Amino acid sequence: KHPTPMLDELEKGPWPSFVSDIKQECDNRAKNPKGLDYQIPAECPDDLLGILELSFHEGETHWKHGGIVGVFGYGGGVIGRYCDQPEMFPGVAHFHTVRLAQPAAKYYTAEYLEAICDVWDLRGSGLTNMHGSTGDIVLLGTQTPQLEEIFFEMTHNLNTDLGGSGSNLRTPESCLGISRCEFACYDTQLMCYQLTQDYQDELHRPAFPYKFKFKFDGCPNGCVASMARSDFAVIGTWKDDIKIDQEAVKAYVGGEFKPNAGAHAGRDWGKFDIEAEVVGLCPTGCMTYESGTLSIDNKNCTRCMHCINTMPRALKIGDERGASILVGAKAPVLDGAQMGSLLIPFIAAEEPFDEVKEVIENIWEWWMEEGKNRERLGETMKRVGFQKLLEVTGTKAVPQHVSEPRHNPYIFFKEEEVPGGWSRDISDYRKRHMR
Amino acid sequence: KHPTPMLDELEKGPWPSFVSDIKQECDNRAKNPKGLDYQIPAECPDDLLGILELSFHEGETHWKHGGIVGVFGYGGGVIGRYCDQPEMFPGVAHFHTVRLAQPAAKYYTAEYLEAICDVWDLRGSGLTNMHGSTGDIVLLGTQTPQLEEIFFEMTHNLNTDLGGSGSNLRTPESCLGISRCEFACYDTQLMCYQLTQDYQDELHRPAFPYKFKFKFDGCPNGCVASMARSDFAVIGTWKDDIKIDQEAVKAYVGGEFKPNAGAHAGRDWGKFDIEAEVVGLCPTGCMTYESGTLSIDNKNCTRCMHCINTMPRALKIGDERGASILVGAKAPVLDGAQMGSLLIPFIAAEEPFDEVKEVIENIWEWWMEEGKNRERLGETMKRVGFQKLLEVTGTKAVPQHVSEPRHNPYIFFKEEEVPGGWSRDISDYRKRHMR
Amino acid sequence: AVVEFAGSAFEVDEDGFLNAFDDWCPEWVKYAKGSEGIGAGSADHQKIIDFLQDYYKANGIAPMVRILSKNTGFALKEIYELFPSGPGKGACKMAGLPKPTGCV
Amino acid sequence: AVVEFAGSAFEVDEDGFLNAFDDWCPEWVKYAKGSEGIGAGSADHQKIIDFLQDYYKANGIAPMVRILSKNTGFALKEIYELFPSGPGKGACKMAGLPKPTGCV
Amino acid sequence: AFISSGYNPAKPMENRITDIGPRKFTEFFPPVIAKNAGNWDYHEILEPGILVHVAKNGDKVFTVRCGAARLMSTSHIREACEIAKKFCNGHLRFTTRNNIEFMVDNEETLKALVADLKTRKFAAGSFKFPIGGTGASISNIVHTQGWVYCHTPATDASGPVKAVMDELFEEFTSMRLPAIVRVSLACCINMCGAVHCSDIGLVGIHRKPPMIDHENLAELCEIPLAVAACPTAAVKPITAEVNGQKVKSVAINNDRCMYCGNCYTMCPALPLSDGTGDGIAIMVGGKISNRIKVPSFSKVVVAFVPNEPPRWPTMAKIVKKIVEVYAEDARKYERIGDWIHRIGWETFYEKTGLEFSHHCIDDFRDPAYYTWRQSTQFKFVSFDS
Amino acid sequence: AFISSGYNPAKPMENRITDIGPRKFTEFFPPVIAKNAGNWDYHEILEPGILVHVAKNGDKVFTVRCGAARLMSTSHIREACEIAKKFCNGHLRFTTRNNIEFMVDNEETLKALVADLKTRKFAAGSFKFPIGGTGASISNIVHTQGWVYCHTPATDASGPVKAVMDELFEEFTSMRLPAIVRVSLACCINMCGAVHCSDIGLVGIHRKPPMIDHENLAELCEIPLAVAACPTAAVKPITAEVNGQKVKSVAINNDRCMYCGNCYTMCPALPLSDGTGDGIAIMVGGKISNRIKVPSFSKVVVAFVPNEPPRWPTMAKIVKKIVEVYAEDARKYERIGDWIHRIGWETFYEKTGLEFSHHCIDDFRDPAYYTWRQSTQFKFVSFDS
Ligand code: SRM
Ligand code: SRM
Ligand code: SF4
Ligand code: SF4
Ligand code: SF4
Ligand code: SF4
Ligand code: SF4
Ligand code: SF4
Ligand code: SF4
Ligand code: SF4
Ligand SMILES: O=S([O-])[O-]
Ligand SMILES: O=S([O-])[O-]
Repeated sequence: KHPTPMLDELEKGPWPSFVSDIKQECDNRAKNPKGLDYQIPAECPDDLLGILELSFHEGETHWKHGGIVGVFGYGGGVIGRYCDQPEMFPGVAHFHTVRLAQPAAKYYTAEYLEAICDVWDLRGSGLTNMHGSTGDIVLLGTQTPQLEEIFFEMTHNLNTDLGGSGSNLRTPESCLGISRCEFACYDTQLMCYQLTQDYQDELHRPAFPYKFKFKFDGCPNGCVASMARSDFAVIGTWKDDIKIDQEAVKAYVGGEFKPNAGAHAGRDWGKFDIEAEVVGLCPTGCMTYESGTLSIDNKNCTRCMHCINTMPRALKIGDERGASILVGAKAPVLDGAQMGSLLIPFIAAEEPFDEVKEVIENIWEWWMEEGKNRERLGETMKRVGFQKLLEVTGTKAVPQHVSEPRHNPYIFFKEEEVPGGWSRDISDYRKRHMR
Repeated sequence: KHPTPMLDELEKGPWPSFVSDIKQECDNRAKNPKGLDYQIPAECPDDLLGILELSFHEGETHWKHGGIVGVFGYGGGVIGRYCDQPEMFPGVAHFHTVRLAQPAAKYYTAEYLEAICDVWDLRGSGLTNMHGSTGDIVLLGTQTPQLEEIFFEMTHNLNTDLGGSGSNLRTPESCLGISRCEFACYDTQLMCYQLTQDYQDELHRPAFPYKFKFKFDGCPNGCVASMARSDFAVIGTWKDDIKIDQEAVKAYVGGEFKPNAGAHAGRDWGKFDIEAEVVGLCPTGCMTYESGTLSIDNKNCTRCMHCINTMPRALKIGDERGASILVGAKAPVLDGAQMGSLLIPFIAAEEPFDEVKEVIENIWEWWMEEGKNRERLGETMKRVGFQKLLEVTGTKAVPQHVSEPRHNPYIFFKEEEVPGGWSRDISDYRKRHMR
Repeated sequence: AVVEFAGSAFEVDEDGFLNAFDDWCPEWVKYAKGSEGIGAGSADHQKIIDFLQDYYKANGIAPMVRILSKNTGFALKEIYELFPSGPGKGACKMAGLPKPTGCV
Repeated sequence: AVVEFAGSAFEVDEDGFLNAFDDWCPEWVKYAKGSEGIGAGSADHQKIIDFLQDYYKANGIAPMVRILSKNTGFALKEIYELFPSGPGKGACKMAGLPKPTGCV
Repeated sequence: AFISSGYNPAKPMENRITDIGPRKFTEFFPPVIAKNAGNWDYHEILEPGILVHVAKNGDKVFTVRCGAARLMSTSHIREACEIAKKFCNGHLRFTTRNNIEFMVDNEETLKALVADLKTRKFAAGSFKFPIGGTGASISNIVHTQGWVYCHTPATDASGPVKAVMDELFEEFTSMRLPAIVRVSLACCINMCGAVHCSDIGLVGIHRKPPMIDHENLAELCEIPLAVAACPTAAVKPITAEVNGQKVKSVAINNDRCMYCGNCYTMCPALPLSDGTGDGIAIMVGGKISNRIKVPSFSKVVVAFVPNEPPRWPTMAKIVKKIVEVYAEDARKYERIGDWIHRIGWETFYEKTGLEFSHHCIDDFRDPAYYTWRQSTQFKFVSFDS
Repeated sequence: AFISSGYNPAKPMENRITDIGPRKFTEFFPPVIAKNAGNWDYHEILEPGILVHVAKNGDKVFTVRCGAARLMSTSHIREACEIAKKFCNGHLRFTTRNNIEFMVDNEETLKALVADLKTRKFAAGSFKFPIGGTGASISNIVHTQGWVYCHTPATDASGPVKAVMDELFEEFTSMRLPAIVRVSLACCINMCGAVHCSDIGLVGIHRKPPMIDHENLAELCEIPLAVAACPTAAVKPITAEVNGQKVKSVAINNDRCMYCGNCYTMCPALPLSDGTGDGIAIMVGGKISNRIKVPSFSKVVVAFVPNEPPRWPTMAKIVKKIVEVYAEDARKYERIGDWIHRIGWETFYEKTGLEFSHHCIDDFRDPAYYTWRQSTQFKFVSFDS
């Protein structure tokens, strides 16, 4: 409750206002057109505005620390939360979030989303997040008793499971991949879906030293940002040559086809200049444009995607496709932010994905036993060493594994690699080298 | 003379052989043309080769650990060393090295060097290093009782001091500077000399947590490698415009003047392409060549020296000269190698160099008290922080102080900068936020 | 709130965890049984409870799931068959340990 | 080698430092005296030696120069006046501490 | 009444279905997508917020991208569903930046859909489905919970996002930038989401050490977890007193504390939020794509700006200034990070007029050294005057 | 046999001169240099090893740069002097890379000096004063004591250096590289000199943990220093019992030891040198100048090659191979590091034929992460086959 001068300011402006939206739901629940027997207070969203408005005045959150709730059989999936002013805002005394498993790349039908809304209107606040940063559909705010009821309905009537939370595998997500992109090197959605199903047990029951995330990108552009927001990133690529259609190249040069598919049409950058916008920007300088012909020295191409991104009608990805595996990405806490480090330069990416799955399971076998409490894979890599990760995955060290070799000489060697081993008697040495 | 099969192999080849030279000295002392009464075994050099030969065979050094010798009044300058097979090689049983202070940029006169040789031939091995890596004239091999004698001759007769060794200021060194270079932005040799004389007490007597070195470069090209091999590096530069002689520029474009003063002459690189070899290589792309006219957007020039290095006859350093101070360089141990980090972008560098001395003394005052035992300045910087260094030198933080800003959010603030300070009552917090 | 059961009193939070480990008593386990989907307490149940209690007293923290399974010899599957809510919300709660914290 | 002085025997190395700190005794100081440019031992010399010995016994290392000066109240200049060879080669040697190490 | 789903609290394990995961994406595909998946030839951006993909067989699918507040009601969701049923045969999707996309198979329906979307606004005025976010623009802001749901925030999320998108709205509905500019916000240093890899990142930070509730700490906290949670080893175990009695607690060395709040995440007895102390740190220069230059982390350029609900003007203004200067000075295809790497940091600050403070210089462990400048290469700027 | 200087060991402090420092350089200046110092107009490289500087007034000074073994006898020094008295009025100097430069003021004297220098050789055959080291060439090698004088080396200095300069001799007497190539060597990881900032660096390394002389250690060593000397905390204090005697000592966890030898530097009772274990690590890509690109550290590309006295064939061949491939494939003005940065590491390895091993992947503390590859950008090479 209930007057909200500060929040009202956020109803001004062009961008869709979350306040105006929350107020619409408050009005809908107060009117109750469908005569629903709300299983939590109809005024739930109203109290959420009110406590939010108070936070705006005090500049301080009003949610108590933590909360541990859930459904039988799972060790995660619900983020419990209790407001710190129960008497002032009874509508949000309990305000739990339920994370629901979403379809890969978030394709939906109205019938399905409406079905979900029907369950949530009856048993929840009527508020959601579409979607949480990891990918889950987020049902924002309900009471403890409704958790099992919501779960029962989702599984029995909507054939939908909960997502993940805690020290386990989290909900995997992918870019839209081959569903609507000509750059996709593999079926990201399919890999995402199959693996999510294959590792349900790891996702619902915390068995890991800490959280673990999967993300699948169809190419280096990183539309789901797997390299920055997942412990195990699978990013598609090709091994053969980029495909060049000279007729299409001439159409770009002539102005018929617009660079970057028209992504820079809101400004006059002048006529397309293939030399300055493509050949001259290639990071490896492996492209050539002569006598009106465009060529690529594929051997020296790092497949960064720039030329393809800029002339998508003329330059296509190769036909010998697969993916790269990069691991260890994580936010700063504790030892510093990390992005995925290249582990497997090229691996098969076709269903049933046995190749990728073997790498995943080998990493888990090691990490589940060696990782310290609350230690992300990336931090275990830092502590134990990249070389250890290569061993455990049976991966041969290659130059591609470094952005630069080490510049410190503190090199460890295996005893068996050193003639004579490490057992030495000081007395013998001292017969050559007196004290 | 010992048999030296393996060392003999090193008398072969075109490069001046240290073996052939040492052998010549053995012969000289054997004949003793001058009739000296050698204060150490005439066969000293003969034994060094003998023991060096043994080391070649066995693959291991034959010097005992350490040694602590010196002259009264000083806490360093002499590196003690004892062979570990004194019965086999009596002539290097004691094999101490005396570090002798050298003139800036190592300019000498025959009379001077010959005088030094007269003393050494008598009281040492006849063997030297010209020069140690820090800079010192290195007198390689003598016995303990000779030290005081040497030191007395050096001071009373040759008006020359010992160099430094240990947990103190070491011998400073400079590039040849204005003596023989048109790129020199300040008198490096003078600063080197003046500061060596000023700080003598700090050089001869260990007062520091560890070793400390000064190196002075006339410009960024780094001929004494100050930014790599000194804790406090002074590197020259200018703050006004690069001086451009258009006609000389034309002499380059035409072929009359050779690029880089002829440094690449031994190979056919094509004719000079001012665009390809200068304008297009400028790190900041601030150069332009239009209509046979070279120009430089100096505001965006980082003074890397490339254009000047390439067209020395047409492009000159500015007239408003000074230097940059970079600090912290050191080799790996313990915590990893460091190159000097920019501290003072631009500072005056005219005799008697007070501004620079001010910075030196402020750093020492801090480091001397805060540095841990055997902790180099660079490591103190990593442990305590760059911001502390700024504070103690009265230096305002500027963007120039970083190559990039931080990407972690673990930001420290000073209590006084935070309204309300850090003293809080949890009792009052609980008033707003129920447990 | 304060749970009143079998003549005993147990201060708890909104999620039913004991506010003080020292207030634990055998009746606490008998109270929380149904809420944790447990109808009958077996020796295997006590074995887990006993380990959590010893580990907590000795180390000051709840044991990692890996350690819990390795010592008791119960795999995670068995652990859930015993405590439907899991080692945290279920076993730890029943053992009197404090509520689990962190990102879930 | 082994030094024989005032009926005592001190094992030493090529630089004149005692092989074993426990073999130190007052005769050692009287022996080392001249080698280290000291004609007569003063109350100040002994105060330095005393400090060095207590510090070594307590910390297992020789004190940094800044600690030696700050504690005894003797500036580096005074410390050299007392021990011409310096705190290391002179004072530590006379105090029976082991030979300094590292680069130089 | 109690309206049961069928669940039995007396026999919870009865009838329980588990491990079924999400529904398969294929069940929700538009027919044009299902039929042509994997056979796409090329695409074209027709206008801001409107794309077209053409299959090898000539089939086309048009996509209209609409901005969305992420935090939304079932009523809003239902409206999106009403639109999808009217023009898209009941299909829609959401993007990885939380925008909504409607897809149709022909140009006549596309025109109708677009005209429809434009008419939908909230009573108070804001567009319900603004079209845009394609090409070189600013497409929504990845954000977090803020004061709407989390206990560890240092700032809000939804509020600042609305404030910033309002001022950058013209950039969402047009494609005039040198390259895409990704803006992200996180309410605390846990940095959920995308802050650490965005062109412009906003992170809530604290400036005061946590308060220690000694009377309940030992009861509510796993001490060792709190100790090991500190990146700067500022927490240690100590004996404290409660009512004249001895108890186990912790001690915080304020000089080693940089107020990250990780100890509070692990221990409810160490709260630290503070109305006047909390604020936002502004970062720039990050990216995750591998186009031309490799991915990069965003760097802190403004250590602290105060929280100023409901529109955070100080913060909003700085974000706007950075975008304006960048859009004006950067070259085509240059991401903010690329641009700065070209002009240099001292020039970045000179052009934006932003105040550089010592707080931006890294001081965290050994890697900090690498962030300093080991070169004589620098440009003279007002900073040096 | 004893010949005094006048020093009185009975009155050591009498007549002691201290703190006079070095003689001033100006004392030693050839006339033309003293007169025109600071007034130089330009310079020109006339041939390999021969330069001329022209003052603004027109005066000229010609310089002839000659190679030297650094380790030399007074007879050699003498010989340099003689030459200077004959052609340079008794003046001469030494470079930062330990070459000898001779200077004259006219071309006629210049030609006479050069002709003479070319005739000086040792009885064995090597040139005493080879001319060169200027321009884009391989000048002298910066190096250390090795087995000639140090107690902590893992390899020799003078021997290797000779062996390498013989093989690269043609590169010293000509100017045919894309840019200068600095070669430096250090006999142990303390890295005295320049190995960590050279185009090609050679570093002596150990492969075996040190031996512990438990019996005498406490006696010989300050235990806390040995413990603190370890970068990997492999050393710990212990109470040992040797021959039934209780003594303080240290224990080394061979699993944490990477044979740096720092503990030995601090404690004579932890010797680690080994004939078959010791060898050389090869590094490339460093530079100190700020020309175009910023300075950089050399990187380990070959973790281990064996010591093979007296000419270290294996190591020498690798050095020559690197120089050969670089000279052929690098563009004008490209230092080895610049070239590698352009072609990439996998290509460097493909082109040189060098074996890449996991030993080259950094694993030392937090900063090691930054050396791994955080990008999808890579080229397919023989390695991935
Ligand atoms: C809901 C969500 C933010 C959002 O509004 O989108 C979120 C919310 C929280 N995250 Fe997260 N994280 C969310 C995406 C992320 C991401 C991004 C991603 O997954 O794509 C990251 C960065 C990637 C990574 O894993 O590092 C992320 C890194 C963190 C961290 C830092 C972990 C680290 O190793 O550095 C924490 C703190 C921790 O784990 O101790 C954390 C902690 C938290 C907690 C659980 C805080 C707590 O102690 O309870 C937050 C709960 C807020 C609430 O009240 O609901 N969250 N978090 C996202 C998950 C919802 C989903 O089911 O779809
Ligand atoms: C003689 C010389 C090598 C040479 O052949 O040229 C040398 C010789 C030694 N150096 Fe040095 N260093 C020499 C230049 C350097 C340089 C380069 C420079 O100064 O330009 C460096 C790198 C820059 C720096 O200061 O880091 C250097 C960094 C070291 C280190 C590593 C220090 C660090 O912080 O990482 C050590 C080991 C230590 O201090 O613990 C060391 C240790 C040593 C010792 C004292 C080893 C020891 O424990 O006794 C060596 C004595 C060998 C001997 O028997 O004479 N030396 N040392 C050079 C000095 C002579 C002269 O007075 O002019
Ligand atoms: S990651 Fe590549 S395949 Fe996936 S939607 Fe983005 S540009 Fe297409
Ligand atoms: S994909 Fe990137 S590396 Fe390969 S040719 Fe195109 S622009 Fe150059
Ligand atoms: S550092 Fe600069 S001024 Fe000194 S000799 Fe080298 S070029 Fe000349
Ligand atoms: S010195 Fe370097 S930064 Fe300045 S103009 Fe010449 S090439 Fe460009
Ligand atoms: S960023 Fe910090 S405060 Fe915001 S949702 Fe993630 S954990 Fe909570
Ligand atoms: S706030 Fe962060 S820095 Fe301060 S004590 Fe807690 S965990 Fe350590
Ligand atoms: S590099 Fe190591 S082995 Fe060689 S001189 Fe310096 S300290 Fe002695
Ligand atoms: S050799 Fe180096 S890594 Fe091994 S114990 Fe000694 S100091 Fe530590
Ligand atoms: O929920 S966060 O931990 O990914
Ligand atoms: O000799 S070293 O300490 O420079």
